[PDB]
Amino acid sequence: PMFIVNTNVPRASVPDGFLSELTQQLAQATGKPPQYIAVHVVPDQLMAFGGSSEPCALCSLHSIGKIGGAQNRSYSKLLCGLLAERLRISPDRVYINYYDMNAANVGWNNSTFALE
Amino acid sequence: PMFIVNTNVPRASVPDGFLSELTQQLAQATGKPPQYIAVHVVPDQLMAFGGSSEPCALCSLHSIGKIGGAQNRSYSKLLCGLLAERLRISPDRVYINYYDMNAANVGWNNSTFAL
Amino acid sequence: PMFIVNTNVPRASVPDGFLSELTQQLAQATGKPPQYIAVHVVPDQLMAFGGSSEPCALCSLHSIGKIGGAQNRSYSKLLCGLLAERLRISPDRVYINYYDMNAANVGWNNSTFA
Ligand SMILES: NS(=O)(=O)c1nc2ccc(O)cc2s1
Ligand SMILES: NS(=O)(=O)c1nc2ccc(O)cc2s1
Ligand SMILES: NS(=O)(=O)c1nc2ccc(O)cc2s1
Repeated sequence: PMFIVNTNVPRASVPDGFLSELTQQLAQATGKPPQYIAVHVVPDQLMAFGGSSEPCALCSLHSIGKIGGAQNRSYSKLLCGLLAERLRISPDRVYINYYDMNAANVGWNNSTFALE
Repeated sequence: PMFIVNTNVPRASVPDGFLSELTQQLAQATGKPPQYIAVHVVPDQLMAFGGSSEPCALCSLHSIGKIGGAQNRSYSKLLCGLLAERLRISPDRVYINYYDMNAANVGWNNSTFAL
Repeated sequence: PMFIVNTNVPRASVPDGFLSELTQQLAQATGKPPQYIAVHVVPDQLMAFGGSSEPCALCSLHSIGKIGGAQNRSYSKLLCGLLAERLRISPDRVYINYYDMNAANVGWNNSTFA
C-alpha cells in the first residue's frame, strides 16, 4: 500500500527508523512484499483536531484490495499504536482515510497495474 | 469532516485563528460537534492554476455522509468565501475535492467508525 | 485535471519551467484548456519506496472524466517520462493515484461543476 501521515509533531520528534518501521509493519499487516510499500511522513504541519492544536495526525492508506471492515480496523490499531509510541500522538486524535483502489487507477513504471 | 487546504499563499498571510474559524464554520455548516472536525492548512506551496502562480488553493473535504449536490454547492460558497476573505484567494482559483467516505473506511482511535 | 507530485528530490533540483511543462502536457493529454489545469509540486519530502530513500514520487491526478484503462496508462507513460527526465526519478519508483471525480463533487468559484 501507500501510506501518508501528516502531523503537527515537529520533524525533530520523528525517530530514526520510523519510515523503515512503517514499511516493515505495513508489509507484515497486508501480507505483501516490502518492495511494494510506499511511505510518506509530513511533520511540522499547521493543523487542528477538534479545534485543538495538540499533537494529531491525518493519514491516508491506499491499497489495491486488502481494504475492508475487519482489515481496516486492524490497520487502525496497528498504525495508531505506532503513532502513539513513536510520535506520542493520542489515538483519538488520529484520522486515517482508507482507499480501495482499482488496479486500472494506479500508475507505476510508465503504465498501471491493469495489464489485461 | 476533514478539510485540507493547500495554497501558495505565504505562511505569514494565514491569520491567527484561521484554523479555529474553519473548525467553527464547518461545524455549523454540517450540523456536527466541533470535536469531530479536523482542519489542515499548508501555505507556501509551489503550485499553478491555469498556468499562473497568482494566489490559488487546492482543497479536499472528506465526510461520512453530508456530501451531495446541493450540500457541496453550499460548502463551496462557504469555503471559497473564507479563502477569499482571509487569504485573499479568488474563488475562480480554488478547487475543492469532495469525498463521501464510508464509515468502515475511516480510521480513528485504534479502530474505524464501523462498529 | 488536478495533478499533485510529492517527492523526496530537493527543491533545487526542480527545473525552471517544470510547473508550466506539466500544465501544457496535461492539457495536451486530456484535451482540456490549460486554464482548467492545476499543478502542485512538493519537494524535499520524507518518504521511502520499497524501503529505500532513492528518488521517488507519490502522485495523484483528479479529473472529471478522461479517466480509464487506456487513458491512465497513457498518463502514466507521459508523467513518469517527465519525472524521469526533469527530476531524475526512476519510473519504477513512481506511484500515481487516478481519481474520476463526479462533477457534483468538485467545487470551484463558489459552486460545483454540476
Ligand atoms: N496492492 S498493493 O501492493 O498493496 C498497492 N496498492 C496501491 C494503491 C495505490 C498506490 O498508489 C500504490 C499501491 S501499491
Ligand atoms: N461524519 S464527520 O464527523 O463529518 C467525519 N467524516 C470524516 C471523514 C474522513 C475522516 O478522515 C474523518 C471524518 S470525521
Ligand atoms: N475536467 S478537468 O478540467 O480535467 C478537471 N477535473 C477536475 C477534478 C477535480 C478538481 O479538483 C479539479 C478539476 S479540473
